[PDB]
Amino acid sequence: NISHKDMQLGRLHMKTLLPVSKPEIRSYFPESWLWEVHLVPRRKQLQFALPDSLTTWEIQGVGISNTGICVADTVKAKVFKDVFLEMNIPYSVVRGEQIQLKGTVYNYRTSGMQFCVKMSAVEGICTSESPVIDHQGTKSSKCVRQKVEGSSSHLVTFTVLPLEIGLHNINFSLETWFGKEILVKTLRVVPEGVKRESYSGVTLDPRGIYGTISRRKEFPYRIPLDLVPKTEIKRILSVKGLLVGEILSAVLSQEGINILTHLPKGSAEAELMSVVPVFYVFHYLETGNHWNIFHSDPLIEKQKLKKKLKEGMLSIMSYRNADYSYSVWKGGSASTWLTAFALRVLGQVNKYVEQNQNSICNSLLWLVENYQLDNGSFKENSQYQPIKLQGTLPVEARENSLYLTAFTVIGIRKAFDICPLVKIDTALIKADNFLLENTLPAQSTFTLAISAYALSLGDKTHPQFRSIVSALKREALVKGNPPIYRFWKDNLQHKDSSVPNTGTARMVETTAYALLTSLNLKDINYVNPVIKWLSEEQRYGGGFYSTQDTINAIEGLTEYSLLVKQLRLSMDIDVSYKHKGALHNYKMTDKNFLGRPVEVLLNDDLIVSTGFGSGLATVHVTTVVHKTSTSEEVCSFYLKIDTQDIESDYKRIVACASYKPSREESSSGSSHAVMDISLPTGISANEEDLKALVEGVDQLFTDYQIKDGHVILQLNSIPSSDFLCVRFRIFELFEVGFLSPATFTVYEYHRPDKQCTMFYSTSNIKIAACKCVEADCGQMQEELDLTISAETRKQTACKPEIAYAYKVSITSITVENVFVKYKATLLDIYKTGEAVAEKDSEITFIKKVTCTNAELVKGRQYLIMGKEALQIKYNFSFRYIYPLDSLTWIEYWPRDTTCSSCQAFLANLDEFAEDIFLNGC
Amino acid sequence: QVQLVQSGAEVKKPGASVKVSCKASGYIFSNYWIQWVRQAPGQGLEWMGEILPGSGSTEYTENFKDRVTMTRDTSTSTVYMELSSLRSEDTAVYYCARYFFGSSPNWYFDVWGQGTLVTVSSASTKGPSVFPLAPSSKSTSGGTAALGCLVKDYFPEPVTVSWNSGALTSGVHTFPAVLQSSGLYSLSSVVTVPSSSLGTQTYICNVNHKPSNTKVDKRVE
Amino acid sequence: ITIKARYFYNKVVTEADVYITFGIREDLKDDQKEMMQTAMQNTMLINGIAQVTFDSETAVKELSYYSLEDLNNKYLYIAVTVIESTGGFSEEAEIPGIKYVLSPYKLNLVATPLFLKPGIPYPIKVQVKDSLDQLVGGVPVTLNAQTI
Amino acid sequence: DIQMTQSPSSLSASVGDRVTITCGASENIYGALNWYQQKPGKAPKLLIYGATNLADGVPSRFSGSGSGTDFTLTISSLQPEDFATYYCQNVLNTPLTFGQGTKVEIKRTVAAPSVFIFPPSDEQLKSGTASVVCLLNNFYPREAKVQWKVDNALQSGNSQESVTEQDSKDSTYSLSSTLTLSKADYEKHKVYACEVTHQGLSSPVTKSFNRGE
Ligand SMILES: *[C@@H]1O[C@H](CO)[C@@H](O[C@@H]2O[C@H](CO)[C@@H](O[C@@H]3O[C@H](CO)[C@@H](O)[C@H](O)[C@@H]3O)[C@H](O)[C@H]2NC(C)=O)[C@H](O)[C@H]1NC(C)=O
Repeated sequence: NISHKDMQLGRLHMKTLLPVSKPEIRSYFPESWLWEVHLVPRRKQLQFALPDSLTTWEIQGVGISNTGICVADTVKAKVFKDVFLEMNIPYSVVRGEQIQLKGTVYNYRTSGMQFCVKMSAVEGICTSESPVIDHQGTKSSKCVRQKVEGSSSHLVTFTVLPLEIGLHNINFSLETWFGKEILVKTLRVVPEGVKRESYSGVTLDPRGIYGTISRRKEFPYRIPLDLVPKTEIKRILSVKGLLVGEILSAVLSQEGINILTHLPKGSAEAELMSVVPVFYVFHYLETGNHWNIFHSDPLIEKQKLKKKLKEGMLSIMSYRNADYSYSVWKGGSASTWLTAFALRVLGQVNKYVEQNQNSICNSLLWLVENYQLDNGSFKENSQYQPIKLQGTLPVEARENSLYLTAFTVIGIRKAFDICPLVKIDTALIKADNFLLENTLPAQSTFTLAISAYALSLGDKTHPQFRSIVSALKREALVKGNPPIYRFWKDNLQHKDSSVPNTGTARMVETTAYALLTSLNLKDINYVNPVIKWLSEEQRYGGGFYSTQDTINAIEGLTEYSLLVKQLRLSMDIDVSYKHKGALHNYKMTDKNFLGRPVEVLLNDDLIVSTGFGSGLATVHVTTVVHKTSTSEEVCSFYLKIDTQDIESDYKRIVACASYKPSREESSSGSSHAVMDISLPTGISANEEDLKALVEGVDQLFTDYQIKDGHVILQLNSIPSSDFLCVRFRIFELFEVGFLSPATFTVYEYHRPDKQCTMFYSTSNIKIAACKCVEADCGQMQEELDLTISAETRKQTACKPEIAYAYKVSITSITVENVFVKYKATLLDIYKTGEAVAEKDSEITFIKKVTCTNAELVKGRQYLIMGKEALQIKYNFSFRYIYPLDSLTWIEYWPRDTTCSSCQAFLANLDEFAEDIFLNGC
Repeated sequence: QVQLVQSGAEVKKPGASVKVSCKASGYIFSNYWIQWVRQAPGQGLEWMGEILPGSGSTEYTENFKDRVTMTRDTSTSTVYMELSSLRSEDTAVYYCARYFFGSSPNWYFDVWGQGTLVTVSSASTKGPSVFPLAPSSKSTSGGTAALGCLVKDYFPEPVTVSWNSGALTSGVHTFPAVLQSSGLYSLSSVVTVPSSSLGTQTYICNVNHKPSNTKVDKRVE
Repeated sequence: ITIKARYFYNKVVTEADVYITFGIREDLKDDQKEMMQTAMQNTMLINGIAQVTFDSETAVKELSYYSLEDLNNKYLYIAVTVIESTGGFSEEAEIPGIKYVLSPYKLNLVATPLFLKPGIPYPIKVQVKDSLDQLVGGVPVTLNAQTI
Repeated sequence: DIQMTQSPSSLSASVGDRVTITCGASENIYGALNWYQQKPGKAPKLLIYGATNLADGVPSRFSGSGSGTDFTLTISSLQPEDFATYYCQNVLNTPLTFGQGTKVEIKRTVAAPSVFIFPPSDEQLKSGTASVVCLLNNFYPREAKVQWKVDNALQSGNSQESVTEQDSKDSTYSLSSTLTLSKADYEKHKVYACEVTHQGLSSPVTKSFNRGE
């Protein structure tokens, strides 16, 4: 019965005294400067320039000498500007969107002032005006003069729209009567559709020490079917001189340590992974005594990398609770799993950096005595489900307990030497026995592999252990005779021979645990195909698909490079395009193998060749593209998302998903999962709603973050039974129009291979469309007949821009991502251009959906003259596509009917038809 | 090009709101401000206001605050003006002008309107009365004698007066009017001739009042 | 009390509904405090400024210790919460404490040791400061004494 | 806020004279001042802007001096186009303001006024309104002294004058006086006399009309 008065009064009363308070700060102060220390002989001068900030800078000083210490009088310096102009530019805008940019002009002047603001039109942006006047001597954008009062602030907007992809320069002129001031700003224009990355690796061993010689590889130029028009393909090439050379380059070549994946940082796991590259790099450097690579001082780099290491280790301390138990999320219920994982981290790091021994002991004790069963198996504490396992409910729970036990055995084994203890050794024997005698009834190669590694770090003389070893060796998968590649899968009922040749996070995990087991058991002749596979399965960033696979895979690679003695690196390398000319050639030695990653500029089939030399050279090429459709992909989730409106009142967004398990999977739901919602251009979301969906005991999601206009959530499990929905209000920041759809993606965290993607939007109707709305898209001539005469159509038809002129019939109309694809069958040919148009083939046409001028009717015959004939290559075939411009000709074709005007129309049309079919021009 | 059209002369009562508009032609309408200014007759002029076409932004003088209304129409490229609760002393000549904001410290009033004469209604409309003014016998000394006609008790202005229907274009003077206490005017129109030409000749004073639709002829002897 | 809600630099907030609360605090390092059951309310901040007045007597005595001197060397905690009428944005702000001081003056001895010497005149040099710990002259000073 | 005043009200200028007109403001506008002129009953044309620069189509005969809170305008030689009313303005602060106007005295001379007397008529006295009209022609300067005599009665406030602008022939003014009385108060008197005193006239000229002859 309360109105909206008490409604907010209640939450205002309950905000306080239930909690004590929360730590946080609403202001930000950047890195301080002038921290230098100097020796002054009674006189010194240091000149420099101030930062751009409106700030009172208090510059104070201290000094000491053999006399003592002296406090210099604090000097006051305040940077201020009375007339200042702020400019708001969004992170990213997609071409074709009519977008107004708003900006705020502020004035501190005593009294009122009037101003003007000029927009600088850059050649790839229609201003809806094109105000630039080149008529007179000095060119300007004109202006709308606006006024502001004294010490006031006024808003000014400008409506624009991009054309070229990524046109980054726009100028703004602020003009008062006192004069002018210039503000340069950048505009990000991003391709439409969705980003997708294809990875092609190759390993180089010209000597064939490791079982094959490879001097060359060809990565072709493959255009995707759904690729967005007017968008070129991105190619990045990385050439490094060792199996781990790409990781080392990830640490050293880029000063800041880059996240190896695009996965979100929310979980404590992702914070733990941030120290992995620094650690393993340190391991290879110190153990093999390879520090000689630095031309600079080696020891300085030892202290720098050691410091990065310690900082990365203390990075995850925030998730540690009061009992030294580590929780998967901040303040959440601690999980035995993540605690064991962190115990493995600290257990390995304690070699080169001594951690707190007491804390380690307390953690081990907590997970050991806190959660363990009477048979030695381990029970998971929190509701966190690390992975989904094959088999029905008894098989899935049994397999899950097996996986958790093997995992915690791995962790405790790695860290045991820091705090050797009677009790933890006893429980180690318990869980080890459970693994030994319950693993042999094998179910999936995943669990068998992880148990094989856990038991591999323990006693290696057990006959049951060697039996598990013989079975996992029985499950191997090999490519080539003699063995070239070797890896593993999930083999339960999958014992049929199938290799889709698609890298799976789960697959890389299984084969990784197998490899580590081999490295500890030291069977070398068995290993080389596996490292041959993983070294070519790596990405440019040095990271693999997921976290769990990447950690163990990197440890395997590093230990391999540290066991078998690396060979001296001497190679003459060159990359060149097949038909096109040659690109940069790498002459690579032990000194510079870290050289720059080079992007492949030209579009051609790529070929890499090497002369005779020794060593192991990793060459990886990653390829970024955009495409318009998800219809080809493999969707693992029911997805539905839409936008409602409420009753001040706002707009609402709701997304929903459900898990679609495979036949081997059970109905228990999904594992740790992530929901990414791309926000359309110029509309934000309500922080308070998500913060409410997270921060309390009923939490529907464990963590939320907003990154670069993306709303990303994490959740323990996605139920297969019904739909789960996230719901939040949204805000319109500025007026947008003809906005392009955005992406809604859901995937499993530890195996992104299971994912589903979807396009979504707020809502769409027609705008009026007047000023520069249609950009060179389409024109359609009127129905029936006009003053248009067949010989004028002869002028336009044989026009050298026009390649082809023929009439066709409408077959199909498909709407794909703001772009219209018309299937049509040919009718009568007159003159064709460089492309061959066969009779009655099903061809395609493209249309920009924002154009209400030219539209097409279902199944009606039309006369078309196109200027351009476009081609695409599948490498086995070449398919043609016909663009539709505003310079292309479209005229309606009636069928045989006698309307009062029809006869003369068919007369003109046939007259032109036979005039041009005469090859007259 | 630069074309600004001004409304026609309006006559309304003391306190009845009056409307006057200005039309913009030849340039981009919504990109330049439009200014309204008032000249009271015979004395200085007072700045009234400005308006931004298409942003509708308005600002006024605080003396005339809440007496003034400016509106904008982009369809016809026109701007409208309304004055409520004005009075007889407000009525004056009103002009429109275009503010040109230069890209340097050059700020103009650029193109101007034709002006609108606005007048207050006093006793609605009334026709002129024309009363002779004759010379005398003994008051003319030797070289000079004057004769004329008086146009009185008329409304509204103007009154176009001629002599012999335009036959005297030189040596003929006419005095602008002055308001009476009844809401009427008194204006005089005379001509000077020697005493001999005054004695014998026919001078007919023609009085044409267009707004009241009246003509009065005067025989001056 | 005057509160100012602004956006960035000089940009003022237009329409706001503001709610204010008060409390009695023992010191500035105590994270708790005694809240006051009757607090001003629903004052609309217009053009980025709002003003209220606070009666210490009226808002304390009936709720708590009722004499103006009983609050000495004890602070006053203020909590302000502002909601934007147009956009629904809510934000908080606070003043941790304001010291209730009985006498605006505070006294301290200067250059006068606490030991008297028999037969010599005993100097007593007294110093007068304000609530800012700043010297204030022209202050009358009364010295009463008893000897044993 | 900010406003300015214009000086002087008028100044005497021969066809070849050199004259100056100034105005000054509340606060310093720096260079923000504009000058323009208006011909009677027409829209004013922009002459000087920024207190210095000359407009296109504006001859070089017009000079001006523009700095500070005080602004001046200089004409070295007057022209037939230079006879009008003048105004000064500031473009700077949000409330644009203006000046009080400037009148140009066209001719340098001292003329001799003409005094004529015009009693009412037979058609005029039938409606009950008698107007005694006194006439002054072609004098200079604009200020004149018109005094009424109706048998030792000077009637001021029931009489209304009118001033005509300069006749372009000789460039001198003209003035009329219409005394509006009823017909009941018009018959009380006999001898009517109008007296005119002028700068270029030493002896005030009186013209009379007799009633009852
Ligand atoms: C927006 O502001 C930028 C500010 O950088 C301006 O760009 C200017 O563009 C001119 C182009 O003629 C540049 O001049 C060129 O300099 C090179 C030497 O670097 C010389 O070889 C060329 O012949 C030419 O003189 C100029 O450096 C550059 N920057 C300035 C003036 O600061 C310009 O005002 C605006 N540009 C756009 C694209 O809107």
